[PDB]
Amino acid sequence: ERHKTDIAPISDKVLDAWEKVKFYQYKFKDAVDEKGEEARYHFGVIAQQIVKVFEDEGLSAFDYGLVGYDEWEATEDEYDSEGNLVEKGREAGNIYSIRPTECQWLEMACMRRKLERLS
Amino acid sequence: ERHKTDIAPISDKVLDAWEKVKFYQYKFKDAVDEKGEEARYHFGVIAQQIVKVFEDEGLSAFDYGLVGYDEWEATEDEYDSEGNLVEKGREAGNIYSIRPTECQWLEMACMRRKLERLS
Amino acid sequence: ERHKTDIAPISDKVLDAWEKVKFYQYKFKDAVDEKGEEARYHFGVIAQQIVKVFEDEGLSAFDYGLVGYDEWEATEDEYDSEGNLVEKGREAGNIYSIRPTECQWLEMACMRRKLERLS
Ligand SMILES: [Br-]
Ligand SMILES: [Br-]
Ligand SMILES: [Br-]
Repeated sequence: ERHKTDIAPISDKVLDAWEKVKFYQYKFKDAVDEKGEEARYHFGVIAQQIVKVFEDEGLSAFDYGLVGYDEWEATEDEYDSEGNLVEKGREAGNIYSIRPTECQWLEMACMRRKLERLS
Repeated sequence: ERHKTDIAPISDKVLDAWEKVKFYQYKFKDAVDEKGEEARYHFGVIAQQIVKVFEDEGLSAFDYGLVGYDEWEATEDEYDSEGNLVEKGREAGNIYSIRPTECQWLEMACMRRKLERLS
Repeated sequence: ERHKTDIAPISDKVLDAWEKVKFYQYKFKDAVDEKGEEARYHFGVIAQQIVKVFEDEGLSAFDYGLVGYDEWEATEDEYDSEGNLVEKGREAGNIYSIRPTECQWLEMACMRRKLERLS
């Protein structure tokens, strides 16, 4: 059934903000220090840029579940119950990710509209 | 290797039935009663409508794995071994879902064909 | 943040090699011997063909994480500790799979470019 509501065709300001996000190829700093430029290329969008094109059109990318934000506490380096080291933990950081399946949807809705030639 | 068969380019009646399905934005009745219209927008397709546009073109959406159906038994409210309540369970219902990765494929095959300008 | 590097718009030789890959409908030999042609149709790309269109344009599909390869040892038929059978195992084989989310990205980047009408 429908466990859904506020149901309707896709906002145009939204589709118009998405049309603003860019596609990139990039390598993960992770892999690259591991295998040098042996590291594979990945293709996709970039959260920080996304959160931005929606900001210009005056929207929030978080509201459409296109983007996530995550933040954390700085976890101890612990030697116990001696001067001995068991684990080396975390420096405080944060990270933006994306919710790819919601991004593909809006992308394909976007490219549906252009093909009707409304852009 | 190929663990595959009945291998061929994509049916045109199929692509023609898919071209029939609509994209929506909606909110989950779940979230909405939780956080009011604080609730995020999600973008996608809607199973019941899908099962329908294929029915008109005379096809079954289930055969291409675009859609799922699920149904269940009504599970007891149980107080044991006293008049005491441990768990409150289920009223019988059903639910249609979608298989999103198969849906994106057909969507992109669809929008490949239009661009050759076969639509 | 960005845990990313070698960051840039998407290679054109790459996009040009991808434009080369075909979409298919097929059934799994698995399902088909199970339920006959009761077996559902699935839509998508085919790894072996992918690895090939990139080879012609002179690229490797593995480098962009579009494709995987997997190979295995031949595991014993074991009856223990008698002439009795417990498990029937594996004949050595291999298998190419795909990494679908990376494939959709490049597909949608591809169909973005054609719509600017650079193809
Ligand atoms: Br990697
Ligand atoms: Br939500
Ligand atoms: Br199946």
